[PDB]
Amino acid sequence: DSCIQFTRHASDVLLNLNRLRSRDILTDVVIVVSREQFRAHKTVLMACSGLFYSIFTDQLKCNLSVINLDPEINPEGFCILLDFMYTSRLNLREGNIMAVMATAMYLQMEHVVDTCRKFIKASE
Amino acid sequence: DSCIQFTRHASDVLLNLNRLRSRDILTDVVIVVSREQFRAHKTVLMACSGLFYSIFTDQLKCNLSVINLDPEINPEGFCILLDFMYTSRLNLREGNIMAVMATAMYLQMEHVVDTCRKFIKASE
Amino acid sequence: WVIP
Amino acid sequence: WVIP
Ligand SMILES: O=C1Cc2cc(Nc3ncncc3Cl)ccc2N1
Ligand SMILES: O=C1Cc2cc(Nc3ncncc3Cl)ccc2N1
Ligand SMILES: [Cl-]
Ligand SMILES: [Cl-]
Repeated sequence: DSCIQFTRHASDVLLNLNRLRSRDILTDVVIVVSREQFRAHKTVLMACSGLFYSIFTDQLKCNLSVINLDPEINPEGFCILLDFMYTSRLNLREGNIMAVMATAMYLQMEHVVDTCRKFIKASE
Repeated sequence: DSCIQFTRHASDVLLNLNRLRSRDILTDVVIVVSREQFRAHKTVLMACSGLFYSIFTDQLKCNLSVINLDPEINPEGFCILLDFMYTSRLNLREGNIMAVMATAMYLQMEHVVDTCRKFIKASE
Repeated sequence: WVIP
Repeated sequence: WVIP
């Protein structure tokens, strides 16, 4: 087509979605991790994670307001990844990289799994 | 902080939100324009438009599944702007610029109003 | 704004 | 990935 494109549009949309999350506006699901609860928007979770995409396209699970993650999932690793979903920023540190990579593999967040693998390989 | 950032994350999120819109997945509102109906996600509409942000933060309107726009709004102008919300791409043409600018002013989409004003000024 |  |  002959469209023009606003470079900062996608980043501005994500920034606003994160502002809605902060203020708990139109959040429609609670993700439960080892008795730690995280409110979010189903559509953002689906847009970021192969696991949530599969969960919320299921005819029965699409209607659930609570999703319980596998007990092996670390709440801090989940929190770091939820922050990444809404900001594009990943708080990757020596002390959390193993939990973050394990959580990203479970959530099916391929680009995160990739940078964790590379950061681990650099330290060996 | 000491975060790393994935450059393409925001664009990838928006691309996936548009794929959900195409497949009518988790759309939670119908926008009615001169008897033309458009399904969308409230959160994306709020992230893009000052008008929808005001509508869906209202304690009564946040719960509506149908929103009727002012009868002066042109369905094609709305369609072009809805496409822009989900893609960052604006199909601005000599034949639609007046309707697009009028719709963007009503929806409170300041960056669109700005490029329409500039494109109109160049033709005078 | 740019030409994509 | 970049340093923002
Ligand atoms: O690593 C990843 C990130 C990711 C996101 C999604 N999401 C969607 N895919 C396609 N159409 C719509 C949506 Cl919402 C699916 C798989 C994966 N895998
Ligand atoms: O031109 C524009 C575009 C736009 C978007 C919004 N959205 C939000 N603002 C702040 N926190 C959350 C959200 Cl969702 C408000 C006003 C305007 N004006
Ligand atoms: Cl990812
Ligand atoms: Cl805009």
